[PDB]
Amino acid sequence: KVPSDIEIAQAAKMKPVMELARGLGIQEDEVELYGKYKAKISLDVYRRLKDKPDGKLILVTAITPTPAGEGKTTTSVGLTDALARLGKRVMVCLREPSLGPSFGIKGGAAGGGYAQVVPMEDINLHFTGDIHAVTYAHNLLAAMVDNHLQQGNVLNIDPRTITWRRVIDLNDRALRNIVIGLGGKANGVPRETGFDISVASEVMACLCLASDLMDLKERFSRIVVGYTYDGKPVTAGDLEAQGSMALLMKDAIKPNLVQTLENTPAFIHGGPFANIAHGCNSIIATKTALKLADYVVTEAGFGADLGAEKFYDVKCRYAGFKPDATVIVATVRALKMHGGVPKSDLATENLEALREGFANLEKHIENIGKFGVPAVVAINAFPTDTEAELNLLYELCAKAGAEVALSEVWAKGGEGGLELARKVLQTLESRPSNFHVLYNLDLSIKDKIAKIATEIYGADGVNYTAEADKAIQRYESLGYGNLPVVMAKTQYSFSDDMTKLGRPRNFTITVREVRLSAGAGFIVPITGAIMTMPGLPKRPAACNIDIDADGVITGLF
Amino acid sequence: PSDIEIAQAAKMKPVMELARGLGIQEDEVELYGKYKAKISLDVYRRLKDKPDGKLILVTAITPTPAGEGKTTTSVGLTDALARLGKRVMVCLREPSLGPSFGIKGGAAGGGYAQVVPMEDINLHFTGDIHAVTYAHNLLAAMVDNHLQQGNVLNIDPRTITWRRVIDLNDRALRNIVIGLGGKANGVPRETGFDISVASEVMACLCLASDLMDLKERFSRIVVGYTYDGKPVTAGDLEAQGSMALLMKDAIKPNLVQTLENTPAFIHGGPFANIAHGCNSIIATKTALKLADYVVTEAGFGADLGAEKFYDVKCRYAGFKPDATVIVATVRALKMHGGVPKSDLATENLEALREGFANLEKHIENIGKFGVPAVVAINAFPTDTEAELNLLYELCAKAGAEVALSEVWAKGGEGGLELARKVLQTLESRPSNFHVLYNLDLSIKDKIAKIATEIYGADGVNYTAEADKAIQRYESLGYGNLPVVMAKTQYSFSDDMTKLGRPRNFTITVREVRLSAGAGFIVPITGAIMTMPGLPKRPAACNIDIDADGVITGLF
Repeated sequence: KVPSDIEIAQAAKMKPVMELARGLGIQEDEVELYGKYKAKISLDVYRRLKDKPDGKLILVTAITPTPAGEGKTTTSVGLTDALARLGKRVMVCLREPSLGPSFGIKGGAAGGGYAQVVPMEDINLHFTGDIHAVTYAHNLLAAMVDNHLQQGNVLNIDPRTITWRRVIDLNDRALRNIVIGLGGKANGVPRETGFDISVASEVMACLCLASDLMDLKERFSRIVVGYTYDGKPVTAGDLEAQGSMALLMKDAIKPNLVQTLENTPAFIHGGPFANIAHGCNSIIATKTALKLADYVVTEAGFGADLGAEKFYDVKCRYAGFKPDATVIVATVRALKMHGGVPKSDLATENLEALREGFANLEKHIENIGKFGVPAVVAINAFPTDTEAELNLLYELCAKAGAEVALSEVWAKGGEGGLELARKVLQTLESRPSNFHVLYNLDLSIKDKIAKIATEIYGADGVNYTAEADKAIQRYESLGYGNLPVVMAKTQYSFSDDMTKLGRPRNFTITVREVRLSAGAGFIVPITGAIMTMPGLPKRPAACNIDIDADGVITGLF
Repeated sequence: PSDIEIAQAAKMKPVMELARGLGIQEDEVELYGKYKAKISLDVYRRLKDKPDGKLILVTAITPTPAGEGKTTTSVGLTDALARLGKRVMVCLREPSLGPSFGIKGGAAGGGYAQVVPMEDINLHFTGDIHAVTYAHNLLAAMVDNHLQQGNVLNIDPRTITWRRVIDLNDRALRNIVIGLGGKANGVPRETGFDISVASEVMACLCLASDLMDLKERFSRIVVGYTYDGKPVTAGDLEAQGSMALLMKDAIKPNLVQTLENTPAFIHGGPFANIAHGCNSIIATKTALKLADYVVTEAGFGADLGAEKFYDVKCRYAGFKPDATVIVATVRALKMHGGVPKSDLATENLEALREGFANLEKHIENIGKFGVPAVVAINAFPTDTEAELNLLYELCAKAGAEVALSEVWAKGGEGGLELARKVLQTLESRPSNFHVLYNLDLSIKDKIAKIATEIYGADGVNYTAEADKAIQRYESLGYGNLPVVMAKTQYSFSDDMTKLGRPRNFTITVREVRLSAGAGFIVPITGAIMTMPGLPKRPAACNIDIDADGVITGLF
């Protein structure tokens, strides 16, 4: 039956977004069209609706990711569509993908099968230009740092201490480690630096956490770019770059209105990393959506150990949100992997490995409970699952105190989400959340790291390299010790060992390096090497991509 | 009032209205807000055989520190023709984002002769330069990946000519070493960045007839050589499909308007030394179907811009220009006379007489292409009636039509006199347009012929490396292409100190490069700056935007 994803998206019948906007009560003068199927919405909408009550907030997350796949964004869109079919006034908020993966391995739908947000091609490529804005704001700041050095280095920056790198939204490993400023005294100051992928930009994290354009500007001014020869921090504010950065971002600060295949309205805005940042879409989008709709579905990157924790402990903390429910997406195949089944043997029924791997899901369920939010499990249907596997999984979920629903939104769209949506609505009606963040900001950096590691990951404790120790001590000294902590860890395990699937016990986390994102406003302890600039593969999708005289595009998906 | 203030007070029409009034259908228009739109290439496809309207090129005398107000005149001439009831469009280039944060940030034109919205034009506009940046940098990333993945094509990394780009003025990126850190992180090599508007991809955009032609052009880009000296192309790396996809939208021209609501296209914006300096063929050829009269321009003085416009752009498109306006000021011709910038407030008839020899050569030059010239003296409230008159006369004695243009001060009415000579020149002076040279000449013959016929040089000299470079390009089958001289713009000669109409001199070619995708050879007479730097006190430092959205420091 089910066609390909880009085939689905082509056949979609989209409504002009201006109709969707007026439907939400957005005014014609608050809408800036980019063609008829995308628009940017003014932050005036939030402002004039500021005192209206917020709708219900539903976070979508998942179990620990595996080679088998779990179907998270599909579930988000699918849930949204199901709620809409049930007559609810609902929006979904999602992240904008990086352009780079399209030319490497991907791209793919924002969702999958009959649960997508569209127009798909635009979303994956330039979209409404937000990532270009991020790239240029970021690179303007770098240009200004370098120029400052060139013009006599009045601030007395030690160039060898500059932490502000450059960015580009392509997978280019050759830009990871470079030396710039060569050619003699007319051409700058020789120095060691490199590029990260644009979506890894602190500027991106800033956008996603800012309340408005003036807040974004303030955050920009606090960005630490390096140190003086005496060891004092130097900021973007010190270089007077924040006004120009803000200006470059004056349209990017607006969320982008688009829609599902079933024409349910959707915002796509921002898209940070989920290891060195918090892996959520913008506060601006979510807060606007909550005034416009009675129900808002959003998601966070990686498993619930990373994305959900940071959704709660960073985004919600800054925004004042109080999530009402949380859906945890899981699959039979993924859980079997967590119970030791290799990828090649996942179709074979194995109730014992499913029982064992469920320990992964159980721990995520427990963890969501620690923030005082009620949890509902969404089981992404797959053709090879047996009834016996599914029934065991349902019984294990009920034993764990969680509602569970089979989701077939991939194949059946919103119709496939009705059971999940109803379980969510029953949860919202009978188990009000009692949301609270996991940790108080006035704890020490180590105390905060240990709360997260021991309570969420199940680690025994946390070890530190000498370099991590010195970094922590300096940041505490410079006055950055009361910030949130953003753990950069493998997503593939509760531990910092990617080979420890399931629910590992008797392990310790090792923090090797600690970095500062002073603009986004958090500390970033790092457990293993983090790939801030992925590379292209032997055979990049770019080689197979074409477009013909009729504008038909092959090789993209 | 300031240019931005004028710009703020413009009563802009919704661009859709302008589009339907041009006979563009709704489904052929892609809005970016109310006041910008992209126009589909199906407007040209379906009007393929509707007749072309008249083509007017606006060029200028040799640039100087005095400024000559070429764009201002192009826009003003367009508003004039609109006032005289004609169906007219102006086509212009898109400016780089970089200058906004360095020195500049200017109007598209000046005073009461602008295209708007000025602010969006100067920044991200409709994103075409980001598409350029990414198409270019993808190819580079693909080159580098190819090396890392076993170097199947056997590229010598040290010969790679394909640099990267970014649209900011950043001198620290001119010369860099990439690919550091080990086995896992690429292959160490020397390279650098250029400003995005300098990219060959930008030159390709502006010379492509349609997206499939743009693709084919991409495939022919030369990115480096094998260890055996064999050229390696973007076609060899299977990049052209991805590059074309990235440019899917940027291939469409952008409909905006003048202050008086005359329709304008802005599309493309290449360099005028290492490239031809015109807006896209796509915009001009579309406008030509939508309007009876199309006004457009080319970068730098008539010796670079106009020549390249005739010998590159019209050649590839098969346009036959009907008239060319040479813009000139009194302040400028004075400097060609020898008057230092500081004394231009004085009158000086003898120096304006001596400086005229610049304008006189340009006029002669236009006539070698079979195009009827028309002079516009751009009127500056410093100019004395005796000065203007001396100029009026001199044009008339040199044999050319000329008008005074007060479009900066008065808008479209400022340009009615000019626009009457233009129309009078079109009604009753039919051009006999022809390119300056045949593509079948050697490379040296074609350069010689530009150098002697257009710059008035005694001849041309070559360095050994330029000789070597030429011999090889000819050996590799590239000797039948148009030449695009990369030279200083501030003299017909290659020495920038020589203003006026210098005699008894030679052009030295120091280096020669290749743009196989854009379709041309680029002889170079001295260092060309392809990545400008920020100044001691950048505009960025004083730019700000407040809670109400009011922007300061930008213009």
